[PDB]
Amino acid sequence: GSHSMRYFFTSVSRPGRGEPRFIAVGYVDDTQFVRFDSDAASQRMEPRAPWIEQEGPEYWDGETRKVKAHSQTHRVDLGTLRGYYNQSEAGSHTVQRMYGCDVGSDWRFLRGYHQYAYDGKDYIALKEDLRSWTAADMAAQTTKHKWEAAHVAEQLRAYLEGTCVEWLRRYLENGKETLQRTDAPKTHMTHHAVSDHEATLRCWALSFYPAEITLTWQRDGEDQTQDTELVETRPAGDGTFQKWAAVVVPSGQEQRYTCHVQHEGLPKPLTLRWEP
Amino acid sequence: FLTGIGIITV
Amino acid sequence: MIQRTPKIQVYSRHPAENGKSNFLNCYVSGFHPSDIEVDLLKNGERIEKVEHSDLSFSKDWSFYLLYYTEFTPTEKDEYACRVNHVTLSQPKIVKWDRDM
Repeated sequence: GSHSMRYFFTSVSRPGRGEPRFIAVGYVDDTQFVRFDSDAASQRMEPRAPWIEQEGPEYWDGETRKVKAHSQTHRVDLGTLRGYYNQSEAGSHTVQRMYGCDVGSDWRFLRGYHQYAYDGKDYIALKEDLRSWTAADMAAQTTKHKWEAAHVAEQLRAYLEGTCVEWLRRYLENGKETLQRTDAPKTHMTHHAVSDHEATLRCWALSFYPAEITLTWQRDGEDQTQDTELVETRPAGDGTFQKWAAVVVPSGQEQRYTCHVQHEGLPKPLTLRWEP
Repeated sequence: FLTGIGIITV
Repeated sequence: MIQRTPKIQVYSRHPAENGKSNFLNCYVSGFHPSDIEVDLLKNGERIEKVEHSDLSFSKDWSFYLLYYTEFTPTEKDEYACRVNHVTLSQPKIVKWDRDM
């Protein structure tokens, strides 16, 4: 029964004098609900889930203001980072930021996080204890010093410990129908003779939620982790997820292979065999 | 709910 | 300056029964940087009305998006997702297989 809320911010500079693009999106679990895009027409925190629309005029100002303040600080960061790494004003550069909170089966604080990247790699990160900083290079250290002096850790802490958890709850309660649902995988198995010798067996998990899951083939006892083609779990586009795992086998030996499906949403881990 | 504090320049 | 080529999945929202309305999806992920170009194709030509999710990213900082449009699978019709990114020399086409 664990839940989280995470925000994700990306800022990308443009060659020359052009304004940076800003994108923010927010998630409760595997469900996104807000977004902001500098490129888009509104100029506001726009809702992305139905149940967040219950929020009133003021709510939308607050998050609009707060997202613009987030953007103004990303805009400036890029300038500073372009300096700390003495990089020409020519190339594109990316700042990403992520923060959020987790509560457990009982809606009390579990953990919080705040992480910052520059150019696709760690730059500065709030530690688990939420009190101090890991700095990934002497430029991050300049920041680390600046952030200590302004008590940034205690500030985000308070946020992560306070309002972050309290809002997570309100969302859990007001998007009840979406957010606290468990969807077990709808499963099936496909078989295709791929030569005289061998066949493909493909085990599918469809329309599951949350996204976490394990599909693993076994032959007889010990398992096939190596000879398996597995895709990474993927959004269906309707708020659920798909995954599959395949294995190639000798024709007439398919009864020897078994697919294991684990998911919070199944009381017992399903096992599947090609049973045509 | 975006934090209103804790975000300042690097 | 990390770069990563997109991983690309092209599949349908609901299991494909042909002649029935469905959603053709293109999931591009594990990429860096953000600038990316994705065309959903029908017989090697661009499908008109394509929509996409909001740029987000994973714990490894690599990005992901999902493109989708409505389509109706047939026997004859070839769908595909075509992707471009600084990491690629020429676009990558990934044809759609109803059982992938």
